[PDB]
Amino acid sequence: SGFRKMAFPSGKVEGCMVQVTCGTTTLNGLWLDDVVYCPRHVICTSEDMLNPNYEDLLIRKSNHNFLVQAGNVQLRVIGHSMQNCVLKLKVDTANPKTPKYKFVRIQPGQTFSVLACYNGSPSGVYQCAMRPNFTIKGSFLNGSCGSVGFNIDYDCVSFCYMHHMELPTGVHAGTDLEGNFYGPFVDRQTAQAAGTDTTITVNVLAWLYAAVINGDRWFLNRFTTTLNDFNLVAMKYNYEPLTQDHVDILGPLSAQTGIAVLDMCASLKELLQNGMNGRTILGSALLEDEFTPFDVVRQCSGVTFQ
Amino acid sequence: SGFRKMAFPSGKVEGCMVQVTCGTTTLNGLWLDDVVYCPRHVICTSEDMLNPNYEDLLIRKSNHNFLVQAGNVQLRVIGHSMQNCVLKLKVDTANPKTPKYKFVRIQPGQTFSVLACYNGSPSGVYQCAMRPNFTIKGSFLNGSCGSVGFNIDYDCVSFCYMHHMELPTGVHAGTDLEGNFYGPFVDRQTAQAAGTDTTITVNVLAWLYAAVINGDRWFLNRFTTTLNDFNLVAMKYNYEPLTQDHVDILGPLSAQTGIAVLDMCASLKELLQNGMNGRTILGSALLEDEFTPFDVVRQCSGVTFQ
Ligand SMILES: *[C@@](O)(c1nc2cc(Cl)ccc2s1)[C@H](C[C@@H]1CCNC1=O)NC(=O)[C@@H]1[C@@H]2[C@H](CN1C(=O)[C@@H](NC(=O)C(F)(F)F)C(C)(C)C)C2(C)C
Ligand SMILES: *[C@@](O)(c1nc2cc(Cl)ccc2s1)[C@H](C[C@@H]1CCNC1=O)NC(=O)[C@@H]1[C@@H]2[C@H](CN1C(=O)[C@@H](NC(=O)C(F)(F)F)C(C)(C)C)C2(C)C
Repeated sequence: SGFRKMAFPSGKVEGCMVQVTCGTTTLNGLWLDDVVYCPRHVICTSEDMLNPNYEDLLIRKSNHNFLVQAGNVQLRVIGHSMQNCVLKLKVDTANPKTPKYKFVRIQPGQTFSVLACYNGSPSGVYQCAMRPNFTIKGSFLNGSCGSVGFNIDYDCVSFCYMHHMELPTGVHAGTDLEGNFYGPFVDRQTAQAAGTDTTITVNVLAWLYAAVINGDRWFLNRFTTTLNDFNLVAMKYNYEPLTQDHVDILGPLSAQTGIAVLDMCASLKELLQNGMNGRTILGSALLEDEFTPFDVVRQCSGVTFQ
Repeated sequence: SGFRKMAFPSGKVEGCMVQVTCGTTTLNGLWLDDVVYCPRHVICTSEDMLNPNYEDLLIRKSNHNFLVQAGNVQLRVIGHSMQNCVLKLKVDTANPKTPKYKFVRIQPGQTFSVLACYNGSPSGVYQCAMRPNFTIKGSFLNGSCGSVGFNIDYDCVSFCYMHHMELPTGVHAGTDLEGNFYGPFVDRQTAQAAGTDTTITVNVLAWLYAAVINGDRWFLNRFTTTLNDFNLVAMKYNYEPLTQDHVDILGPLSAQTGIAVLDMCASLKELLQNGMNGRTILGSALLEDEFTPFDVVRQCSGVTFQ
C-alpha cells in the first residue's frame, strides 16, 4: 500500500549524460551509440539568443569547436548537423552504456521522468506530465538545458523530452528528440506565454481508482452518469473532455475494483460540484492529474524494469 | 524555477540490487563488494512469521541454501551471519559496480530516496521522510522487502534504510543497514501500531523559504516572534519544537532570502492559526514537511552528483 509520485529508475539515462561546450556556452547532451544530441542553442552566446539565426551561427562552426566531455574524458567530434532545434554531434566513440532505446513524441496527458542535469552530471529525478498546453511543471535552473525526459518499458528507454526553456509562471518547454517543440514555442528569448491549461480528466479518474485500491473510499457515491452529462460538467471546471478511448484505457482499473468508469465519473462530478469539504484523498487536498492509468497500474502492481 | 519532490539519481544503487531466495521465499538484497545484505526473514515461510525464532531457523541453514542472483548470474555464497534484523551473505564475487558508500543511521525529520524493487529489479524511485514516529510514508507491495533508501553526497552513497514491513494506515517500517529498526517495531507478524505522528517544523520552514525563492510570497506577514512563543503555538497544532540547532540549519536560506528565521516563524504561526483560506503555496493546499533545508538548497542551487 501507499501511493507516491514515483519516477523511473534513472541509471540507464545517467550513463548517457555528457557536457557539451561551444565557446563559453555549456549545456547537457545525450550520448547514444556514436551520436551526442543537445539543444542547438549551445552555439549561442547570451546576446545571440534575442533573435538567433542558427543556420548562420552553425555554418561558422566546425567539429573541433564542440568540446564534448563524458566525465573526465573528451569525446572527439567527427561530424555535426542540425535537426529542427537539436544538434547531433557524431563522435568517434560509441557509448558502451547505451541502453536499448527509442525516440517517441508523447501526447498531452502522458507522464515521464525527468533527470535534471547540470554540467553533464545528474542532480535528481522527478515525474512530470505533458500538460494540455504543452508545458511541463518542472524544476530547472540555469545550466539544465539538454536534460531529458523518458519512460522505461522493461529494458527499453523511450526518450520523449529535451529541456530548452522556462516560461512565465515558472513552467517549462522543450522538444522531442528530433528537435520539434511541444506546443507553439520557439528557442529564442522573446515574449512567449503558455495557453490556459486544462485538468487531465482521465488521470484524475486513474488516481481516484488508486485511492479506492488503497482503501480511501469516502468519495464514492451511489450514482452513475452518462458520458455526455459528465462532459458538460467537466467542461465548466476546465477539465478536458473524456473520450471513449479514455474510458477504454481505464478498463483495467475498473475491472480490478469493480467500479464502472461512468460510476467513478459520477463520483468525480460530485467532487467538482461540492468540493472535498476539507477532506483529503491519498493525502492530497486537491484532485491530482499527473498519474496516468498506466502509472497507477505500474505502481499498484509492482511492474519492474531490467 | 519550479519546485518538485525530487529523488536522487538511482543508478549507483541500481547496480547493487540482487534477488535472494531461501526455500520458497524471495526478497531483494544489496550487494556491496563481496557481501549481500538482506532482511533476515528471507529464512521464514508465511507461517514462521507469526513468532519466528530467527536464530533457530538460521542454524538449520547452510550457505548453499541461499540462492543469490544478480540479473541472470548466480553468486555463490561462501559464508553467512545475522546482524540484528539483517542477514549478511558473503559471496565469492565482489560487485564491480559497488559505489563509494557508507552506512548511516538517520534522524527523524531527515529525507532520503527509496528505490522500490521486486525480484531484484527496480520499479521506481521516490523521496521519503523518516517521520517523528519512525515510520515512512512509502509505496510498497508484496516482494518489496530489502528495497533500500539512500542519500548521495557527490560520489558517496549513504545507505540509511532497508524495507521490512507495512503497518496499519499504510505506512512503512524498516531498519538501518546494521539491521536495527527505526522505532519500536519488530520483524514479526503481530499487532503493531505507529505512535501519533508530528509535523516536522524545520522542514515546513525550509519549504516556505523555497516558496519565497520561487516568488510565492503572499503569506509573509510584517511581524516577528520569539522562539518560545512560536513553540507554544506550534505545540497546539502538533508541530515538533523548533530548536536553536534548527534555527542554525535554516541560516543559509535565511541569508539568501533576507528573511530572519523568527520572522518566517511569525508567518508560519499565522498560517497555523488562520489557515491558507483556499490559497496554495508551491501548488500545495497543505503545508509540506518532507523537504529538509538541505533539500531546498540542493534543488534551488543545482547540486549534482558524480
Ligand atoms: C538553459 O539551460 C539554457 N541556457 C543557456 C545559456 C546560453 Cl548562453 C545559451 C543557451 C542556453 S540553453 C536554460 C534553462 C532555463 C534557465 C532558467 N530555467 C530554465 O529552465 N534555457 C534558457 O535560458 C532559454 C534559452 C534562451 C532563453 N531561455 C529561457 O528559458 C528564457 N525564457 C524565455 O525567453 C521564454 F520565452 F520562455 F519565456 C528565460 C527568460 C531566460 C527563462 C533560449 C530560449 C534559447
Ligand atoms: C516483504 O516484502 C516481505 N515479504 C515476505 C514474505 C515472506 Cl514469506 C517472508 C518474508 C517476507 S519480508 C513485505 C513487504 C510488505 C507487504 C505489503 N507491503 C509491504 O511493505 N513484508 C512483510 O510482509 C512483513 C514481514 C512479516 C509481516 N510483514 C508485514 O509487513 C505485515 N505487517 C505487520 O504484521 C505489522 F506488524 F507491521 F503491522 C503485513 C500485515 C503482512 C503487512 C514480517 C514483519 C517479518
